[PDB]
Amino acid sequence: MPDLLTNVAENYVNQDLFAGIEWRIDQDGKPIFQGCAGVKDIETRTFIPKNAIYRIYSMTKPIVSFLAMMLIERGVFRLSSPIQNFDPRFKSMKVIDQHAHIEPATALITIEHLLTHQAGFSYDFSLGCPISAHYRDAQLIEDGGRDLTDMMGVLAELPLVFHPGTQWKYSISTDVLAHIIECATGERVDDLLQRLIFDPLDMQDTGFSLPLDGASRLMEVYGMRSLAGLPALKPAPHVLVPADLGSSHPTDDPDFRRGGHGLYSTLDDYMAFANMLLSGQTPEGETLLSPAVLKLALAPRVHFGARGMRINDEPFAGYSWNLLGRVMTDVGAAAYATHLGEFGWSGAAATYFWVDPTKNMTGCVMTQFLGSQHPIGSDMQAAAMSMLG
Amino acid sequence: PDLLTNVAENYVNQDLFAGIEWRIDQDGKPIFQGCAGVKDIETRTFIPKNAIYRIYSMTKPIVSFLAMMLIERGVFRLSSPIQNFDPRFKSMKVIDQHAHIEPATALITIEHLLTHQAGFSYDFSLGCPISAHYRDAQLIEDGGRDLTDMMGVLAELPLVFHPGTQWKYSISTDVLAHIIECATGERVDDLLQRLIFDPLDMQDTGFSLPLDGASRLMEVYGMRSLAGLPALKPAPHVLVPADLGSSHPTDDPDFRRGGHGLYSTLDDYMAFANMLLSGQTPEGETLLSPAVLKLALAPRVHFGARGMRINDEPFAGYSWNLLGRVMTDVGAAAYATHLGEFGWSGAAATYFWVDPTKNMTGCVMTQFLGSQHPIGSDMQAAAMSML
Ligand SMILES: C[C@H](C(=O)O)c1cccc(C(=O)c2ccccc2)c1
Ligand SMILES: C[C@H](C(=O)O)c1cccc(C(=O)c2ccccc2)c1
Repeated sequence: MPDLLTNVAENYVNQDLFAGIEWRIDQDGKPIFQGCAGVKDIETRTFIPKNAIYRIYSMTKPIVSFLAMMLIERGVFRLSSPIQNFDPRFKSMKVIDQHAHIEPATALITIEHLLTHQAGFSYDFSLGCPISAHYRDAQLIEDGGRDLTDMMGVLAELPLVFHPGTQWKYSISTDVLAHIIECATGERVDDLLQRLIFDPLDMQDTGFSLPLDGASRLMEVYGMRSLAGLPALKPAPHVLVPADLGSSHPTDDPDFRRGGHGLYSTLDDYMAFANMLLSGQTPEGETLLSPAVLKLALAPRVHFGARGMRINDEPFAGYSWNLLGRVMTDVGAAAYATHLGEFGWSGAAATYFWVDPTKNMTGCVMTQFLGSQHPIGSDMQAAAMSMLG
Repeated sequence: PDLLTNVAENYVNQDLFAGIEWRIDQDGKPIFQGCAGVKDIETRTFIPKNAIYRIYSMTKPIVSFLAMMLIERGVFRLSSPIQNFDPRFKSMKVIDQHAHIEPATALITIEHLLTHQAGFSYDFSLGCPISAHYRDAQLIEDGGRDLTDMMGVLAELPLVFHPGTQWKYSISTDVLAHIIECATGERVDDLLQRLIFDPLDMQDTGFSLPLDGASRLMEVYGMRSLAGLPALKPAPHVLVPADLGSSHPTDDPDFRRGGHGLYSTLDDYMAFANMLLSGQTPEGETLLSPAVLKLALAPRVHFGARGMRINDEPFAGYSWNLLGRVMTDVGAAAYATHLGEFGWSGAAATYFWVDPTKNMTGCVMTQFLGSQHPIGSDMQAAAMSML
């Protein structure tokens, strides 16, 4: 019953493992626990500003996935839609394996494959993956200044690493999804996110560029995990040194937009999104997604074998995959406190959130550390679970 | 006793075959030979001198041998993708018995064609997922269509498995004949004439009848029909003349195929069979080197418990080499043979064998489509027993 959340965060700051941390836990749509620890940057020790801004990386994916579900509801496409219907550059895909064998794909990539990371795409930083070296040579993630549409043209020429539908591998497929959304609608994904999600939820600080007053609110990002170079064979030491993002994550590029990363947000903005996922509605009662399609989106859809869900061989114990991210399907296999049906996702800079329908609960932890050797997100979830009976 | 004569005469006396010729050679010279019956039961004309037979799939070892000669001469190789010579065979699809279609994951090669592992089917393959589409396209029925044009129609149809992954007796020897034409810029009938028939003095073998051939052509009997669907049970074995429609013209100067269509004689086919003991003409001219003949005869496709089957009929103890069947287990065989015996047969019940352990060749010529009696194997067994 003590405040384990503050204890976790203060200990991380006091041990020089994270510069600054913010968190909020809501229940029934209202804050029940919240706090902050540390500073905006350790170089000057400026205090965490009001409505501090974070690079949320793959916490972009549940947002872009939710947009796709809205467009499915509105009839733009369906889960079974072949993506080549919208961009013929994804016609005639090939599949490569670890033995240098290449053959034509025997199934078409669908919207559902993109949402479930079963399309056969890879990721630039996937260690040991048969094709990731070719992704890195193409600078798919590193070259943030390249237009989404043009990056997709380069990706489309590369082989998949399995036949669509047959395996699971966490991937660039959410970026493909953002692009296919643009093809299917004739609109830009950032404009669609603004009009259909951010504005109805009053997420005024969320987007692919900083707000006008955003520079002074941007949290510094730390860590040794590097985008420029080969995936490491052992984790870099966990040290608070400012991270060099190269040109991968611009702050003021009006055309920068992605599906798998790239949003800036705030704790308050992301909690508005997370709370919405408990119902599909805005706080006033506008429906962003009907209950039936929200249930379709949250139902466990990819189930895993004995070794479970893994990303670069890191486990997500007891989790299955739904159309928006992870979902807890076996508390008896879980590695940290949770409840059946808890869902959410996380980002490369150690941001983390969850939604727990059994407790009408949402939680989010914001920090900026790339390559963390400490699972701060899960530690904060566990603390909150222990505090909510 | 003359077991060969007893088998043949019994077949004639029981009204099962109209006329039968046979010859067995050892060391290039006849040791057994005979005939029984007539050219046609309607007029009871005797089997003529140098009687002519439609040899159907005994065309395949000849066209396969030609392909081996062209391999030896560097025209192509076993691993050559056929799409290099005819791009209509680029981007093949594969269909299955559950209506699923997907792109082929391997290219069809020359070796696939020679081994019936390319994924092609045959018009009369009962139960085969794609054979209905072959029949709708009249691939075998339409004998007047030029080989090149028939191949264009075939190339648009899906395979029934991915190239290299299974065995199914098929139209692939016709594809091989066509790819030979593409690779050489010559016609397959002209190549066969120059490279095989003329050196072996096979003056009566070809895709059309000789000028004096009409009176020598044996009548063909049987109820197995090319027209309709493959039958669910065999038609009665009765001596009624067969209607070939337009599938097997006698005087079309452009008719040529890889899997069927040759006319030949007993003497001509024995010249070919005897050559396969050495790769040489009787005079000693080399048609195929010993090394490539060995490559062609070595067992290349091995079969599971069900063994080699064509429309579910077994070839017990046989494996497949680049020219046809080859005996690989005498203890599995269903009739007398020796290890390494090889050869093939045709739809009108013609049959031949080469037995290297005995320096022996044999051929039985008759004309019956849809036979319910294995006359070829009965005659091989009789000949083996007379040694
Ligand atoms: C999967 C990972 C995440 O969001 O978890 C992700 C997605 C997209 C981009 C990036 C990066 O920019 C990056 C930065 C430093 C090192 C490696 C990658 C990381
Ligand atoms: C497979 C079979 C054979 O040579 O064994 C074959 C190959 C080619 C053509 C034909 C036919 O014309 C035919 C004639 C009557 C009935 C069915 C097919 C038969």
